[PDB]
Amino acid sequence: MNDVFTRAIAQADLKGSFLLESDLDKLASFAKEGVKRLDAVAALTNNAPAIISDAAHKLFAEQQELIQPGGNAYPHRRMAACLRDMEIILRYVSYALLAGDASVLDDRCLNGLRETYNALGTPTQSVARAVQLMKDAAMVHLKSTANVTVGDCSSLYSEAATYFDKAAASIA
Amino acid sequence: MNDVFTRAIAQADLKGSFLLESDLDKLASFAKEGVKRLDAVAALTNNAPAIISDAAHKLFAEQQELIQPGGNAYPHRRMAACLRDMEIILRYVSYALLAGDASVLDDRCLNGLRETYNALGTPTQSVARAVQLMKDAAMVHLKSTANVTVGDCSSLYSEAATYFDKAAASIA
Amino acid sequence: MNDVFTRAIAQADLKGSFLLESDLDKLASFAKEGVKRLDAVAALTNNAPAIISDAAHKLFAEQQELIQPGGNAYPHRRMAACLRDMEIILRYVSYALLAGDASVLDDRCLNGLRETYNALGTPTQSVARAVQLMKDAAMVHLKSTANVTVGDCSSLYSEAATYFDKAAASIA
Amino acid sequence: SRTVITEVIATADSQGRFLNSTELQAAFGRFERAVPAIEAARALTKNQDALVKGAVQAVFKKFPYVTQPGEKGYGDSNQAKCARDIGYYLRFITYSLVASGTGPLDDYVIAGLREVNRAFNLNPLWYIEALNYIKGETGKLLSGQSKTEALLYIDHAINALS
Amino acid sequence: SRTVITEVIATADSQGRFLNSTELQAAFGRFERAVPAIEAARALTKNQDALVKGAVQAVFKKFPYVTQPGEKGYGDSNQAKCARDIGYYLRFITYSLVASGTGPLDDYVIAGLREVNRAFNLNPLWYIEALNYIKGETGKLLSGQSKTEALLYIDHAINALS
Amino acid sequence: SRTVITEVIATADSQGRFLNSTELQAAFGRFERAVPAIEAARALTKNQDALVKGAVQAVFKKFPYVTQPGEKGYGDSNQAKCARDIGYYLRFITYSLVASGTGPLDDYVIAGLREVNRAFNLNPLWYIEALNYIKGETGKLLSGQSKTEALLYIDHAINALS
Amino acid sequence: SRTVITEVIATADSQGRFLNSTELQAAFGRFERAVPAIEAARALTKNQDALVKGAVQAVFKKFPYVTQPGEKGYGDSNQAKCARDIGYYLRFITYSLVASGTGPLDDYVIAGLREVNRAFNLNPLWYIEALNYIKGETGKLLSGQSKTEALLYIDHAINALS
Amino acid sequence: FLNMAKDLTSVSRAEWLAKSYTQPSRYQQTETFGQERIGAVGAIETPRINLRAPFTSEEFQGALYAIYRHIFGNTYVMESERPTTAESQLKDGRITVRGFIRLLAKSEVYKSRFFQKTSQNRFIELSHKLLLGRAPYDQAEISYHLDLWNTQGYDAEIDSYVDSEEYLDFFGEDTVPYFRGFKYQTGQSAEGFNRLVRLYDGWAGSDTDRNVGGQVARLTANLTRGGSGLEPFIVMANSRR
Amino acid sequence: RIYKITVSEAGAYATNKHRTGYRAPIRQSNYTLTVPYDRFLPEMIRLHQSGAKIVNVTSV
Ligand SMILES: CCC1=C(C)/C(=C/C2=NC(=C\c3[nH]c(/C=C4\NC(=O)[C@H](C)[C@H]4CC)c(C)c3CCC(=O)O)/C(CCC(=O)O)=C2C)NC1=O
Ligand SMILES: CCC1=C(C)/C(=C/C2=NC(=C\c3[nH]c(/C=C4\NC(=O)[C@H](C)[C@H]4CC)c(C)c3CCC(=O)O)/C(CCC(=O)O)=C2C)NC1=O
Ligand SMILES: CCC1=C(C)/C(=C/C2=NC(=C\c3[nH]c(/C=C4\NC(=O)[C@H](C)[C@H]4CC)c(C)c3CCC(=O)O)/C(CCC(=O)O)=C2C)NC1=O
Ligand SMILES: CCC1=C(C)/C(=C/C2=NC(=C\c3[nH]c(/C=C4\NC(=O)[C@H](C)[C@H]4CC)c(C)c3CCC(=O)O)/C(CCC(=O)O)=C2C)NC1=O
Ligand SMILES: CCC1=C(C)/C(=C/C2=NC(=C\c3[nH]c(/C=C4\NC(=O)[C@H](C)[C@H]4CC)c(C)c3CCC(=O)O)/C(CCC(=O)O)=C2C)NC1=O
Ligand SMILES: CCC1=C(C)/C(=C/C2=NC(=C\c3[nH]c(/C=C4\NC(=O)[C@H](C)[C@H]4CC)c(C)c3CCC(=O)O)/C(CCC(=O)O)=C2C)NC1=O
Ligand SMILES: CCC1=C(C)/C(=C/C2=NC(=C\c3[nH]c(/C=C4\NC(=O)[C@H](C)[C@H]4CC)c(C)c3CCC(=O)O)/C(CCC(=O)O)=C2C)NC1=O
Ligand SMILES: CCC1=C(C)/C(=C/C2=NC(=C\c3[nH]c(/C=C4\NC(=O)[C@H](C)[C@H]4CC)c(C)c3CCC(=O)O)/C(CCC(=O)O)=C2C)NC1=O
Ligand SMILES: CCC1=C(C)/C(=C/C2=NC(=C\c3[nH]c(/C=C4\NC(=O)[C@H](C)[C@H]4CC)c(C)c3CCC(=O)O)/C(CCC(=O)O)=C2C)NC1=O
Ligand SMILES: CCC1=C(C)/C(=C/C2=NC(=C\c3[nH]c(/C=C4\NC(=O)[C@H](C)[C@H]4CC)c(C)c3CCC(=O)O)/C(CCC(=O)O)=C2C)NC1=O
Ligand SMILES: CCC1=C(C)/C(=C/C2=NC(=C\c3[nH]c(/C=C4\NC(=O)[C@H](C)[C@H]4CC)c(C)c3CCC(=O)O)/C(CCC(=O)O)=C2C)NC1=O
Repeated sequence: MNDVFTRAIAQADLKGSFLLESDLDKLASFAKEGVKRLDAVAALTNNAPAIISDAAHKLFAEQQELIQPGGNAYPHRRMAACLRDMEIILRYVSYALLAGDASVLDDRCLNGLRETYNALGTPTQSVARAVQLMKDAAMVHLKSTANVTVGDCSSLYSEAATYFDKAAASIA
Repeated sequence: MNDVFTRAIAQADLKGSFLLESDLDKLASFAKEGVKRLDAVAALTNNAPAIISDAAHKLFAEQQELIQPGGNAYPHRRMAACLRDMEIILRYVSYALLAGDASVLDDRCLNGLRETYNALGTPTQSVARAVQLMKDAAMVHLKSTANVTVGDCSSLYSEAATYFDKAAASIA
Repeated sequence: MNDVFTRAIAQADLKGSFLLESDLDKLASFAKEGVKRLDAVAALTNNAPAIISDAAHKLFAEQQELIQPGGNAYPHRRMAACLRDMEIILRYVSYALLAGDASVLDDRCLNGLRETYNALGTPTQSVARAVQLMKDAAMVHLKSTANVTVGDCSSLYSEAATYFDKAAASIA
Repeated sequence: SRTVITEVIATADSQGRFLNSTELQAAFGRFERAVPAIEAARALTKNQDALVKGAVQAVFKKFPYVTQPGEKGYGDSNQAKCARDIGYYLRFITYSLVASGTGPLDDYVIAGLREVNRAFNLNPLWYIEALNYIKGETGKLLSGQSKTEALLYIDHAINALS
Repeated sequence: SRTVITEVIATADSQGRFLNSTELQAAFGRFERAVPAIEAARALTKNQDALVKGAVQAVFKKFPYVTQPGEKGYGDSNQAKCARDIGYYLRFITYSLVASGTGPLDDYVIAGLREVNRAFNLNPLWYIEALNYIKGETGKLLSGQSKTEALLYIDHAINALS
Repeated sequence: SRTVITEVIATADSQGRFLNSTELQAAFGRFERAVPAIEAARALTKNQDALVKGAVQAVFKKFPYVTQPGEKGYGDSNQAKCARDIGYYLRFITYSLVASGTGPLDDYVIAGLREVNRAFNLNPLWYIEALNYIKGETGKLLSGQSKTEALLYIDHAINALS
Repeated sequence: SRTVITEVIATADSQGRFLNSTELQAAFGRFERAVPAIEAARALTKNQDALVKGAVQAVFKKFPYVTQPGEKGYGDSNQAKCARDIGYYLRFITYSLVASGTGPLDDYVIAGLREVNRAFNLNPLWYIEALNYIKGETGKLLSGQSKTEALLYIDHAINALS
Repeated sequence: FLNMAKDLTSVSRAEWLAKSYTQPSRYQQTETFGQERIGAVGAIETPRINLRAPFTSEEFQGALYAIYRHIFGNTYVMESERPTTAESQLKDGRITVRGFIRLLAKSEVYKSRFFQKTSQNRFIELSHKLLLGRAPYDQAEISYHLDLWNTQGYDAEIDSYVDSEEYLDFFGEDTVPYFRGFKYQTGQSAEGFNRLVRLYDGWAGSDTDRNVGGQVARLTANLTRGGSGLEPFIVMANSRR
Repeated sequence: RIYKITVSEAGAYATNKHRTGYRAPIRQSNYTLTVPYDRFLPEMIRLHQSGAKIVNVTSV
């Protein structure tokens, strides 16, 4: 897997080049702003049950057909697998947020996920909707200003949104 | 894996409903006739070497090309594989007779058997012929009046015939 | 696995016949030339590092594009895998030369090599070129007379050339 | 699902051998136990609505606080879901009665039960109280072997919850 | 098939190495003793008819009871396929002689021998008798290394039949 | 590449668990150490040409014999490859400095090093001499911690070569 | 227990390699963050009595029915056990703060938590409420990074409960 | 031409070659290129879990997670299906990781997912993949394992994998099995790589029996044939056209 | 029945592992393996093939 630093290094190696001064400046900025990234990752981690519960409640409120007999979260086993899926995707989004790179979503979380769902028969539109709902419920805990020094974290919010949307778009 | 009971239950679960009184009557009749069904399964199991031996003798009397050099049962390893296969198919026919369902026969034996035989060069017409000859030998043994209580077991005969025919159709 | 003896036996069994006297004559001739064949195989074995090093030098001089940053033999582990593959193919050519038959080289080494290389993204033309360069380097040590009684081995050279050409045309 | 017949056939299959006398005897016992079990299933099917309503009211009686505002029993949707869940348990109990095995309950309810009750914050004790009420009522709906069959499946579900 | 060349190549392959000194000298020995083995093969091919007929009659002498009606050897077809089976055995012994390995015997006769004989109810003692008669004849037909080479494979087949 | 963040994520993922305080503190240590490491990499980049030329000449000084005709260090191509190799080593050391882990050295130089050197008859002692050189001058090019990270990475490469 | 140093050394041992920069940086982050953690430990230990009593009162406020007879919290013995359990949680949170890892919490609280709670019919929401109260009162008398550490460990415990 | 002549002669040969050597390649291939193509970067780079006799709770739970993720083919195992007695025996030291794997593959979880709703071809390729970390190398393995199960049963057939010299040489009583066949193994048949790629479905793929069609084989024709059957025509094409 | 085997290595296993190379991380020689009767025959001969030495076999 890659983080932002190893991704810059890999892109520099294809050129046979040392890392440039602008690249070093970008990586110094990334690291210097890393404490906010750590706070955001802790925000995703500590509120993960709340995020998943909120997203699941909304998902099965919008789409009752998922929990009807014949629906794809109907018995306890299918619902349990659904909740495992949401928790896994959120965990991987937190990994990606820590890394500053989406390589861990491409290599691990989404490596064969669309094919898994297609073969199982899972409606990937509902999965993407679940990921969108998790994004909506996670932005709140990211933007929560309590217990943290105030500052500008718009970039972190955008990056987390890109990770969630990458997951959703790779599903569907 | 399924039997008649699990199949009916799965259909009812898809409908989301309780088992109807007509379904309960069907399953009550099934369980009532289960003693005859056990007699038929024991007829298959106790006489299996005779069934396979008779089918093999008739098959290789009909198709001498199968036991000649260049035939698909020529050396001992190929003849042993042929006889082994015949026993395996008869054994899954007996399982399907006991269950009252062909789900185990489909899932285990006939799953990818046609493609296996095609890739091996095994003549699938001759495999189907072997299965027909086992059906005949078995039908002789299941209709035996000795050591049982005389009664009407035509439903069992037809069901066993359907299992054999489904095996031979799946293979060829 | 098939050598000349097992291949002749397989044909004879397909016909259903004992080996003919002409077949026995061909097999006796093979056994007679077996000592020269063993000398050729020992020449391929004992000189393997020289052959691989020579072919690698000429390959990487010819197309430096492979060892440049971004090339497929660029980093140490991919260059090591390159040398390892050349070792493997030369090993299999020696096996095929001892057996007198290309069945081992085709079955164990060549059936899936090309789509392996395609999946990995390896340039198959360069692999075939490396095999050709091993051919050219190996013929030199194959004709070396030191410590060996002089004699004619043109059939052996032609056979080894056909094995290397089989490898190159299967890979390319 | 795991029934008497299915475990018999899977045992013979994993052993690569025909069904012998022992497995035929197991199957025979199943086919005999079917008559009380199907009678119990039919009785529980007739009285499913009354049983569900009684179980829901028993749940509310034993846990009076849940119906209070701010807790899981408040609102018409939540109590409708209560009735739905009790119906599910009763339906899969009758499925296991018909099938002569815990297979319907293990596959459709028990597999995943803990993760799901934990995620949605459902108390297993609510369902245990509802199933105990249904146990008591089927004690009065059935008798003899039907009663013991139904009770065995009901408290299999109960031990699954606890 | 498993012969000396095949064994050495497969051993070298399983270890991912070139053919070392020992394997090459073993192949050298195989090539040297091909001449006695090919001599034995040609001899036993020349006298296949007498050998097969004699083996059939030896089996009938040592098992006089197989010929009367209702027995396995009764009938012209059973006679003919007695001759056919012994012909197969002799053919594969010559194949093993040519290949200088028991691989042809292993693959075309021994692999699957017990199951097939059991299925068709063929006494391995019959073929032990026939191969013993052929063993008695090859002592007359062959000399020196050729005799021992054929005796090894006939003994291998007799051992497998046991 | 094995870096602090990457091993954090990989160890958490292998146990299927979120990132906890332990791993976040490791990440904090990495993000704090970035400043010395990045400006050490800056210093090493700015002086790449002098370092590489000095390293090549140091190799020629400690191994005079390679310079003579008929062996490895002779010829324009061989010395250009010496310079290219030493530049490779310096490049991946700066990479490791920036990435805060031995990942780039591990995956680009150290994986497959012995096999490649053996195949091409390359002495690890040459590269050890060059890296000891680079170590000596990185001592005076860098001060404080930056010297420390640079020397951990250079000594990691040296240890990989020995 | 799972600390930063222990995870470092375990990962290094699993590859069978020495401790290098990618591990020393993680240990450095631990040593940097040690001071807020120990300060938070002092703050949580000094106020432990008031914290525990207030947490018990918060539990009884949020779940009033527990105090009614026939419920888990009725009786002085049950309430003493409540105080003891909240003290256990607070003590292990202090341990986890000191060790800079979730190791104390995982080994002494999390491992076996669900089974133990289910067997004794302990509602995890009680302990979640108590830990939420402790989090709120940790919002006072802790400042800056020490408060961050305490809140992270408390949130780890809460996430394990639910 | 004037610029070419200034680049050729005006400057010394040494730096000319030096910079020509370090020019980027037309193949723009990172070190992970090739592993990313086959989708096996994670399955290659994940840690090797080794569980000794004494161990801590974190090491034990992580090893359990890794074991259930590999041995059950990335399929969900619910809390009710998890073996508590086997975990206890492994916790005490009564059985090794190998013995735990043997117990798991004999369990109704493994059987119901990979044996009962399958053909034996699928079960054999799937047990090779899960217990050896590699795909079948030829049709002889298929024949051997089908015969072994048919004559001795499921447990003997599992013991064939777990008591194999291959298993002990690579995993050996203490390490969780991992995917070996993404790297060249000695004795491999040049198709076992392609067959493991065709068996592997990425990091988020599983070997579930809950797919729409069912649990069906993958490598039957490739194994029995021994290849694609296009190689002779490839050899023709590498000639004239 | 189940029997416990005490296994030790004193050079044969060491020679084999030096020839083949260290393929999984190194472990101590002495260890006890519990084996059922059904697998008692292979495991022991397996321990003989690996060059290992056994000192005690207990029936429990
Ligand atoms: C086929 C097997 C199966 C079962 C058994 C099952 C139970 C079940 N009931 C649910 C809803 C619920 N169930 C209850 C429980 C009842 N409601 C209250 O009136 C009573 C106190 C209480 C009596 C037991 C509640 C409160 C909810 C709402 C969940 C929420 O909004 O968080 C949910 C959450 C998904 C949804 O929104 O529908 C599940 C999974 N689901 C299944 O697929
Ligand atoms: C890379 C990490 C990773 C991921 C992401 C992953 C996803 C994943 N989800 C699965 C099943 C499932 N996934 C779902 C979830 C769907 N149900 C719908 O209602 C929802 C919209 C949606 C979830 C939000 C369900 C219901 C199943 C069970 C399918 C079944 O039982 O038939 C499976 C098959 C395993 C099994 O069925 O037992 C995988 C592999 N696995 C992994 O190792
Ligand atoms: C144990 C794990 C760990 C964590 C969690 C951690 C977080 C952390 N947060 C900090 C302050 C901060 N924290 C934040 C982030 C917050 N600001 C806004 O409210 C956002 C809503 C939110 C982020 C999304 C910001 C902006 C600062 C100011 C410090 C700076 O920007 O340099 C600091 C530096 C103290 C300072 O100079 O003020 C750290 C180290 N450190 C650790 O070792
Ligand atoms: C040890 C395992 C086991 C077996 C084998 C078993 C079979 C069994 N067969 C029975 C009778 C019977 N069996 C048969 C079946 C036969 N009659 C027809 O002619 C067919 C030739 C043939 C079936 C293909 C019939 C028709 C009855 C009479 C019972 C009835 O009609 O209801 C009975 C009832 C007692 C009796 O009337 O003799 C049993 C228990 N039960 C067991 O627990
Ligand atoms: C240690 C393993 C081993 C080897 C390798 C071996 C081969 C071998 N080849 C020999 C002769 C020979 N070797 C060759 C082969 C040569 N012809 C050309 O000069 C080439 C340089 C070269 C092969 C390309 C020829 C032509 C003969 C003479 C013909 C013959 O003796 O059959 C001899 C001498 C025997 C004699 O002629 O009386 C041996 C021992 N024997 C062994 O036990
Ligand atoms: C290539 C290796 C090979 C062997 C060795 C072989 C033996 C063989 N002999 C057979 C027939 C037979 N073979 C015999 C044996 C002989 N008949 C009697 O005259 C003698 C006492 C006795 C010889 C000593 C008999 C009695 C049968 C008929 C069995 C039947 O009715 O199916 C059959 C059954 C198929 C058939 O021909 O109808 C086999 C498999 N088949 C092979 O493919
Ligand atoms: C990215 C990591 C990487 C490294 C480190 C690397 C080293 C490397 N250097 C090579 C050549 C070489 N390298 C040298 C270096 C020598 N020149 C002398 O002046 C010195 C004494 C000495 C250096 C200190 C020489 C002489 C060769 C040519 C070897 C030959 O072809 O005979 C080769 C063989 C391929 C080629 O011919 O270009 C490799 C793989 N390659 C890599 O992909
Ligand atoms: C458990 C369900 C299942 C079955 C039954 C099954 C059948 C099966 N039969 C096979 C071979 C075989 N099968 C046969 C049978 C044929 N010989 C004659 O032609 C007859 C017409 C016909 C039988 C009546 C033969 C001869 C082989 C040898 C393959 C070869 O030709 O090399 C093989 C390949 C492995 C081997 O060679 O042993 C399979 C997998 N596979 C399964 O997963
Ligand atoms: C037993 C028969 C057999 C063979 C021969 C075989 C080859 C083989 N070569 C591989 C990789 C490779 N092979 C090469 C070699 C090629 N690329 C270079 O540029 C050259 C042009 C050329 C060599 C002259 C390279 C560079 C790789 C690494 C590609 C990568 O990892 O992305 C791999 C992938 C596993 C690994 O990297 O260790 C296999 C399986 N496999 C087999 O089972
Ligand atoms: C937990 C870490 C660990 C250690 C330390 C360890 C020690 C260890 N040392 C061994 C052999 C050995 N160890 C030594 C080293 C000693 N003899 C020399 O004279 C020196 C005085 C001294 C080293 C300073 C030697 C020479 C052998 C070979 C003994 C033999 O083959 O007979 C072996 C057996 C290797 C095998 O059977 O393949 C082990 C297991 N094992 C472990 O798992
Ligand atoms: C690893 C090398 C090796 C050893 C050490 C060995 C001895 C040996 N003999 C055994 C059983 C046995 N061994 C015998 C031997 C017979 N008893 C008397 O009747 C005869 C005098 C005597 C014949 C010489 C018997 C009867 C058993 C069965 C004991 C039982 O099951 O109670 C077993 C247990 C078989 C199992 O549980 O799977 C072993 C290991 N065999 C080997 O391959």
